[PDB]
Amino acid sequence: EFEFPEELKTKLQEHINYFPKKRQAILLCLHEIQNYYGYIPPESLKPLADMLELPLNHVEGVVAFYDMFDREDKAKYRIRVCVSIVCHLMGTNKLLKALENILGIKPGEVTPDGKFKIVPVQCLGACSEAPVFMVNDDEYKFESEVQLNEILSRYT
Amino acid sequence: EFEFPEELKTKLQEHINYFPKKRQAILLCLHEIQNYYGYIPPESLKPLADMLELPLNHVEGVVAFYDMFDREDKAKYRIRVCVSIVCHLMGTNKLLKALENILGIKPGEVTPDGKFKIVPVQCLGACSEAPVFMVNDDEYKFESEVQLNEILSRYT
Amino acid sequence: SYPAIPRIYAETTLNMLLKRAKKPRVHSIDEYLKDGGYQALEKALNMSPEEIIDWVDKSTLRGGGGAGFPTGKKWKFAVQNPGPRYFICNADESEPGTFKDRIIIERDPHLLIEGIIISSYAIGANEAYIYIRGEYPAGYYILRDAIEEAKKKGFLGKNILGSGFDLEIYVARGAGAYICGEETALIESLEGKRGHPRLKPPYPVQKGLWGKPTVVNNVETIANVPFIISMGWEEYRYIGPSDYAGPKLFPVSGKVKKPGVYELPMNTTLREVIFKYAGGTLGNKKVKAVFSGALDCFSSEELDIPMDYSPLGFGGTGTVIVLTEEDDIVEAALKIAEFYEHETCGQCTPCRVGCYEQANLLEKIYKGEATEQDWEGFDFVNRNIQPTSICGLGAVAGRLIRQTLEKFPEEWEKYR
Amino acid sequence: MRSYPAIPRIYAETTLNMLLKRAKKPRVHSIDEYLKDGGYQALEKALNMSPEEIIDWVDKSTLRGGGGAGFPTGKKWKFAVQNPGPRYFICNADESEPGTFKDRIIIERDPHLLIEGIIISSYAIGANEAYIYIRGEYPAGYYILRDAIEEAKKKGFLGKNILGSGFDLEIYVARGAGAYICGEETALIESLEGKRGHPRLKPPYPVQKGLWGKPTVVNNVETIANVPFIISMGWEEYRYIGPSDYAGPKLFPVSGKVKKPGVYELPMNTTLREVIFKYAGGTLGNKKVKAVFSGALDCFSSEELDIPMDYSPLGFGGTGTVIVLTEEDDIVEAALKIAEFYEHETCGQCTPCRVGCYEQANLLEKIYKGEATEQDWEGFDFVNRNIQPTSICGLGAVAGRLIRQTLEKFPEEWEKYR
Ligand SMILES: Cc1cc2nc3c(=O)[nH]c(=O)nc-3n(C[C@H](O)[C@H](O)[C@H](O)COP(=O)(O)O)c2cc1C
Ligand SMILES: Cc1cc2nc3c(=O)[nH]c(=O)nc-3n(C[C@H](O)[C@H](O)[C@H](O)COP(=O)(O)O)c2cc1C
Ligand code: SF4
Ligand code: SF4
Ligand code: FES
Ligand code: FES
Ligand SMILES: [Cl-]
Ligand SMILES: [Cl-]
Ligand SMILES: [Cl-]
Ligand SMILES: [Cl-]
Ligand code: NA
Ligand code: NA
Ligand code: NA
Ligand code: NA
Ligand code: NA
Ligand code: NA
Ligand code: NA
Ligand code: NA
Repeated sequence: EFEFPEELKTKLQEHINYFPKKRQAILLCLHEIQNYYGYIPPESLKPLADMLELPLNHVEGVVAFYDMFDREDKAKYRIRVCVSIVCHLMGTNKLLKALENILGIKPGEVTPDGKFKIVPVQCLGACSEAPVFMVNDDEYKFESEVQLNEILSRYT
Repeated sequence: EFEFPEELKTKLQEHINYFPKKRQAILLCLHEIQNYYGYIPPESLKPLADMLELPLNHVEGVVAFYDMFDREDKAKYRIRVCVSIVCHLMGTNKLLKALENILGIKPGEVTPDGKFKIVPVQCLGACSEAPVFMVNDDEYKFESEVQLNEILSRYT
Repeated sequence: SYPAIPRIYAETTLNMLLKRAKKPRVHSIDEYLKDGGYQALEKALNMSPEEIIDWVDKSTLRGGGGAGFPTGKKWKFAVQNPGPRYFICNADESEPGTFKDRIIIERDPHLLIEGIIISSYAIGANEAYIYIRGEYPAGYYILRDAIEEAKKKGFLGKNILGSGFDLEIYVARGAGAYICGEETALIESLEGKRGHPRLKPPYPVQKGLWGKPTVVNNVETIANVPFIISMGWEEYRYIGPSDYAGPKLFPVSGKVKKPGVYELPMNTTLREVIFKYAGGTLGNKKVKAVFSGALDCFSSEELDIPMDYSPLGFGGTGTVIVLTEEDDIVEAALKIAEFYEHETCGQCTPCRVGCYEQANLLEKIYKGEATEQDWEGFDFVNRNIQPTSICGLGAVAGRLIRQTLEKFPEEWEKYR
Repeated sequence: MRSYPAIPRIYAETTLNMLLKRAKKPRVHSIDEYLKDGGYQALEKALNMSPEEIIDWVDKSTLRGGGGAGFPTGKKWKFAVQNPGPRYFICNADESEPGTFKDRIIIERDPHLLIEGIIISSYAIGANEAYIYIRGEYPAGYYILRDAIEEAKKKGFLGKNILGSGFDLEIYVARGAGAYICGEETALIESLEGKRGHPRLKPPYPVQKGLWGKPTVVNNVETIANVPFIISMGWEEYRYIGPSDYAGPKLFPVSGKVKKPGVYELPMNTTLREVIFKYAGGTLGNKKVKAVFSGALDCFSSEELDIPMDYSPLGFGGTGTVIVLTEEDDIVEAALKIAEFYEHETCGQCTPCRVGCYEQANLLEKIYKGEATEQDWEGFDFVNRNIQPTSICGLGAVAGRLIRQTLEKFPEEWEKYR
């Protein structure tokens, strides 16, 4: 009974046609689904599996394995905060505090409006610019609360 | 008197035999002669005329008319530089400056060793790739002096 | 192995002439066959020459070599005259800005060859020619090789596919003269002479190669013919606006972000060509002028015109050279003058002397060395190249420059 | 994508002007700028050489892998081509080890350098299909690469019969989705096949049996970006750069308590001391260096700064990742962060790795918070020494390594916690 909106389905079909074998497109498809819905809806996996010509079992295992995918919480913007060694050393805790001050949430939590989720992540490969965070695909050095507040104001 | 080497005479004979009438082969023959000698030797025209069954006068006039043919200067490699509107707009002068820097010559000149001649030409029909030049039959977009130097290094 | 070619960008919204040529490499016969190539030929040989002419007429196909003459009408004229008849593909493409034909030649030669065979059959010609400019050496070798491929698969020679139709295609090369793109000078060159235009009429369809009925068509025109047979004239005519139907090629160059060849319908506007398809201008600078090759100058107030052959349309070969706000119009006009100076064949006195003087005097003006008499002379000569001219070169050698004088008076006035 | 996602402007500096010739400027360099610098001329030269010859040149250059193991690149290729085709070429752009951000600046700033290297390398090993596997958390790099590949296609450097050579190549861009283990070459291949990132028992090595069980070369971004230089300059001139046994440029991502954190292109005779004090501007506040973490792999003390940044036994090795801790930084707190990383990234196939990476972090957290029993202390010691047994990939082999080094080199600080 669950069906992909035509515009999503089109994007999924494009990924599936991109590689030599359909199953190679599984991660690109899941990224696309999460982009569209703000999470991976459990009901989406069955029709995706059909499109990839893969068992549902296989798809569920992949979703579970890969940490970027989230089946539990819908959020418009994922604030990925690096909690690895360099960011920790250079001020992850100040970033987390500034986020709590601005948004009222802690790692793992979503704002009441469904707008922002804080996601603690391993090293983002920008360690010279520690402490690092992303907002969806955008990535930034944290400088201060006033600076962070300005950055977050851009996401509506 | 002058006579063509056998291997050239063969090739001229192939052109002359190609079209329904011999005289139609005149331009293919002249291209072949210029390819062989690095120019059109004045002394080549009489024997060519004989093979074409044409008056010498006819052949001389054709050589004079068609701008690709050169009876004055021998050169192993003709650098044809487009000087028409699009190439001019997009950087003919930078190409010419780069050529002078590398080769020490200007349009119309041949290097002392007889290796390169710069020939200014009208639009080469590659205007999207302006500024355009040819080295004999090869054609290129000019990007920069470093790029040009490497291209020219391929012609020994 | 062929000479180096620069990889001209090509883009299509119709996927016809550029279906293969959008990819910058030689597509050989096996690849062309896999795409259904040469089945239009097979279909054509099962039709009467008259029926083919009728379809080409009803398709609305027009010449791609600049004049936009109705192709079917041209062929009809030829076949009213007794044979033998000759078919000529004009691959001389030497107008500034114009590089549309070479990408068909170099990347999809079989599309052109298939069109030549069908067209030759339609007009009862058993001998066809490609006249390719001398400065297209790779295209020459590519065509020679493709013709051999076609012969080996039985699409050329005697009794093609059991039809009783015989055809040989001969490839001739030019040797540096723009005027050899003029269809009568082309014929003169094919006859082994200098490229001197002949007085028209007679048109080639009456008296052409060796004085016999001859159809000359442009590369782009001929490349449409397999599509018309394949699709039928009704579906062809459904491409673009009903009155100027079918694909057209647009070579775009100068101050655009994506210079290249665009396959588009003829209801596209000039503004769309530049901004929608060619990525807009370099540095997002304002468009100052478009040169339609060396023929016309459109100002930035004329961008909303259709790329069709209507009276207010762009027309021509669809050649779009873009100048922006910092580009000196007088400098650009000088380049156009220099082209005509270098290309007049000299047969006609006002053309011979006019093309020379226009460039000579404009150079003086540009360099700030012109007397008052030089200025007045330039104006006079520009207006007096055309008288007694027997071909289009003399008729248009002053046209673009005159348009710049009318549309950009302030910039010219500064050269005082 | 005229507009790409926001990227921090990582500082980059070079003494060699090769890999960072363009990437020293923090912006995308598109194909026109690349061509102006003579880009793709190495490709042209390569296509006029035999594949065998290219392999020989890359061998003689002494190029080693920049993905951590420093394996001789030409030798890797030779191993692949002794096996029947078809063959596959994979660019590893998974870059996810803490401290490591060298590869991204090539991807994001000079993508054509990487593409050109992929094409040459693919031609060398006879691969007509190549992949870039880029971590999911590099979305900008992904879009930049997709766009650069299209540019290369437009200019005829990709597709069929590239520049008349008869060589065909397509490059496919795949994205990771959050697993460090997908940087391990066999897990990377599993991921490319649409599965979970589970390393495979080796041997066979990818060069024998890789993607779809065919000979596959996996090489790191940095490694590949060297290849155009080797062809352009020739192997002999390339080998003249830096010390003759560890020749050519290397990238050094430097972070932590230095004044100028960023990526440095330097020869491999540079010392660690020089990286920190000569190039990266010394320490924040001019505080004393306490330790350098080589990513999550090794811990060097302040008594070990005079080592060369090469792949010798006493050299720095690895990926050249330099994380600087100074005198006030708590080594145990730092060790905990490293333990947490391995806890989060074990794929769980191997039992000592699965339980050991978990317990090492669980117990170290108790120690750090002052909540560890005597048994927790002894357990932590035991677990740290017993992550490796039965492991089938490098992660299990090294998950205890750095931490053990801190226990050996900084006993006084650990004793404070006990
Ligand atoms: C000076 C001059 C140059 C020309 N150059 C070309 C050319 O390069 N190619 C071309 O096909 N037609 C050119 N033409 C137009 C031809 O004379 C002729 O109209 C055309 O080849 C007919 O084919 P079409 O009806 O398919 O356009 C030129 C005309 C003139 C006056
Ligand atoms: C756990 C683990 C993670 C790895 N991560 C990476 C990585 O992100 N990038 C990389 O190129 N190699 C990584 N490697 C090393 C690769 O397995 C492999 O040696 C390398 O990609 C080969 O290319 P090279 O010879 O050019 O270094 C990793 C290895 C292990 C054991
Ligand atoms: S108008 Fe000009 S180009 Fe045409 S025939 Fe006369 S002199 Fe020659
Ligand atoms: S050693 Fe660890 S990461 Fe590697 S395969 Fe085994 S469980 Fe997975
Ligand atoms: S430790 Fe945070 S980006 Fe690397
Ligand atoms: S103006 Fe130079 S190629 Fe056309
Ligand atoms: Cl199922
Ligand atoms: Cl005589
Ligand atoms: Cl039929
Ligand atoms: Cl803490
Ligand atoms: Na071409
Ligand atoms: Na010509
Ligand atoms: Na002339
Ligand atoms: Na890594
Ligand atoms: Na970057
Ligand atoms: Na493939
Ligand atoms: Na990953
Ligand atoms: Na290997």
